[PDB]
Amino acid sequence: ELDEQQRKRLEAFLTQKQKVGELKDDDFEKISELVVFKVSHKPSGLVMARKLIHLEIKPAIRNQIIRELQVLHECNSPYIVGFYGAFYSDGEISICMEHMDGGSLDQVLKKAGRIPEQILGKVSIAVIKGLTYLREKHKIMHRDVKPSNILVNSRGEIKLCDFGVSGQLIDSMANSFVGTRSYMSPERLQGTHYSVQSDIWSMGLSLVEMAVGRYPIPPPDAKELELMFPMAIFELLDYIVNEPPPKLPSAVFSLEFQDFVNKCLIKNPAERADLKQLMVHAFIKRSDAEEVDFAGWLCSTIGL
Amino acid sequence: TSIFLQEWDIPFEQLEIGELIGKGRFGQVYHGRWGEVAIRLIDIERDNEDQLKAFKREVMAYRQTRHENVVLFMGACMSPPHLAIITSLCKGRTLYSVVRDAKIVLDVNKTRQIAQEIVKGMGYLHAKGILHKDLKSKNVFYDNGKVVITDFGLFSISGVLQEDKLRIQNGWLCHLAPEIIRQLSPDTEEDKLPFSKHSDVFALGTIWYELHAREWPFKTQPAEAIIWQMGTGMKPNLSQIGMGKEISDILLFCWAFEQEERPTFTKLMDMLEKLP
Ligand SMILES: Nc1ncnc2c1ncn2[C@@H]1O[C@H](COP(=O)(O)OP(=O)(O)NP(=O)(O)O)[C@@H](O)[C@H]1O
Ligand SMILES: Nc1ncnc2c1ncn2[C@@H]1O[C@H](COP(=O)(O)OP(=O)(O)NP(=O)(O)O)[C@@H](O)[C@H]1O
Ligand SMILES: O=C(c1ccc(F)c(F)c1Nc1ccc(I)cc1F)N1CC(O)([C@H]2CCCCN2)C1
Ligand SMILES: [Mg+2]
Ligand SMILES: [Mg+2]
Repeated sequence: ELDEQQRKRLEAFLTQKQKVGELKDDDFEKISELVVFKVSHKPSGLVMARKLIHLEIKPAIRNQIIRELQVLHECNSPYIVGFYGAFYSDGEISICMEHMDGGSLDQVLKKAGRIPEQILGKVSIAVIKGLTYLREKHKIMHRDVKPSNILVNSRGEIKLCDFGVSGQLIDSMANSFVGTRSYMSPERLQGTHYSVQSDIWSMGLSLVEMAVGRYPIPPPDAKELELMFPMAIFELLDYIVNEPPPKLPSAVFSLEFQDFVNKCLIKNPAERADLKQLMVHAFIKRSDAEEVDFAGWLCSTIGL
Repeated sequence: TSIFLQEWDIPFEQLEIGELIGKGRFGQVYHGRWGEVAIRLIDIERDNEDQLKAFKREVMAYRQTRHENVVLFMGACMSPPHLAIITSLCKGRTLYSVVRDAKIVLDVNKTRQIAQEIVKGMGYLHAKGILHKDLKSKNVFYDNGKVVITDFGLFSISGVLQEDKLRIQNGWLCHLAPEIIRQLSPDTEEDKLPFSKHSDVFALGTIWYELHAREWPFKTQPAEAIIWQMGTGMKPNLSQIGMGKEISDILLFCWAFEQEERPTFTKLMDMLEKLP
């Protein structure tokens, strides 16, 4: 759980973070929309991504948010996006972080058709290693891993994002958005005790969506998997709780991969594989010792 | 196509608009002077004939209302895109703030009494065939024992839901009866949710919980979890804080899974009378 090429980049990012001192609004110039905007710090030559969460509550709670948020300066990993600072400005708290020029795998999957199995193996090692770091070194669970918050770059790192560091900032949020693609585990939907196992379920489900090119619930009929190769929120969620979990098509993916997702998508979280098990699963042992130019596949598909 | 302020029985010469009282999702609500009044300004499409006459449907109905537990509706003037609903101004604080204020004691006698006031108002509105559709403690006002219900009917014309991701406010879902919860989608429209007198009674049940726990139910849980738990009919009780069976049986009735088993506001008033 240590590498050198990775060793070079971490201090270098630390060195970069030396640049920042303190932050506030006029330091920053809006470049584009990705809510989070890519912005350019002028006091220091860094290009960062800054996310703006709109909260409107009195400072005693906002000060608690930022102290709890300050711990991210300390978590530092080759599998976690890099953090620079959090301040409050004009009814919005800003989190500015390392900018990843490739976007989310949500966004990568839109441009690609489907993501091939070997790249998905690599991303599995990255995600599994990130949660293990967090659990073991910060005693935190992610609580929402899914494609939109896993970021990729032309240099070839795959890292996690948007995890639950400040219990109170989640508290302070007035309203949530629910669409038709849910990645919440069956046990969280039922409101029972949960652990990093819930993140493992979310990871399995994300993997199947990226492999097939479609969010897999409800499962497609014979007609649309053939061509590949109007639902209310409550009944989608009830599908997740009471129907059997999704599965990869048996023809087009290796058994190791199928079994890997099947172990992630077990409904009972006690029987679901935990973090170390997956590190010893056949699928990622095979994938760990493999040569894919992930940066190469990326740039060619996205155009950079 | 038009609603002018001379159509109302409140003689009106001038209307002053003062400071904004607070932020909210449906229009803006300012202080006003007429005595003092609360003025809610709403914006509409220049020619959305559909929604403009739909709106007028509702507001002539309000003209027939007068009841000590319902805020006095005073008038509505139209001129697209700008509409205004003028009501009496509530002294005091919302029930939302009172329950969450640690310096105010809320004993079981008083909670029964507050609840009984809300029911009287609601049975009046129901008796006149008006559904609230957004009953909740931020829409009830309490000033040293005077309890008034506000913002009834607004939700139809509200647009508080407004791509393919439905916006959910904290507190909303736990007031929605299961029949409604089981139908939310990102295509859902306020004017087409299956509200009913039974759904209003459900919403009163959430207030009874909130009166005694001094917090909303499902406070811990994210929206998706709340939708599934409520849609399959899982509901909390008040035994964890030592509330007796009688105070808990009203919830069993108001939150009943099949609507027709939930009481009308008339029967519920009786049930509240029989508490210790
Ligand atoms: N550091 C980043 N670099 C590049 N794109 C990013 C970055 N962070 C977020 N994005 C993109 O910004 C868009 C919105 O992301 P975000 O504001 O985090 O909300 P979301 O991921 O879409 N939904 P949620 O994950 O629940 O908060 C997505 O297209 C993300 O891929
Ligand atoms: N009749 C009234 N008298 C005094 N204050 C009022 C009255 N009606 C509304 N308000 C206040 O005006 C502000 C805006 O209210 P409103 O637009 O109804 O939203 P809300 O009920 O507080 N919450 P929401 O409907 O979920 O957005 C709040 O601070 C209310 O307490
Ligand atoms: O952004 C956040 C978020 C939440 C809490 C928190 F403490 C943060 F610091 C957050 N951001 C953040 C964290 C670390 C880094 I390194 C970079 C970041 F931008 N999200 C959680 C989310 O999933 C929403 C929307 C979907 C449902 C659940 N809440 C998206
Ligand atoms: Mg995000
Ligand atoms: Mg209101």
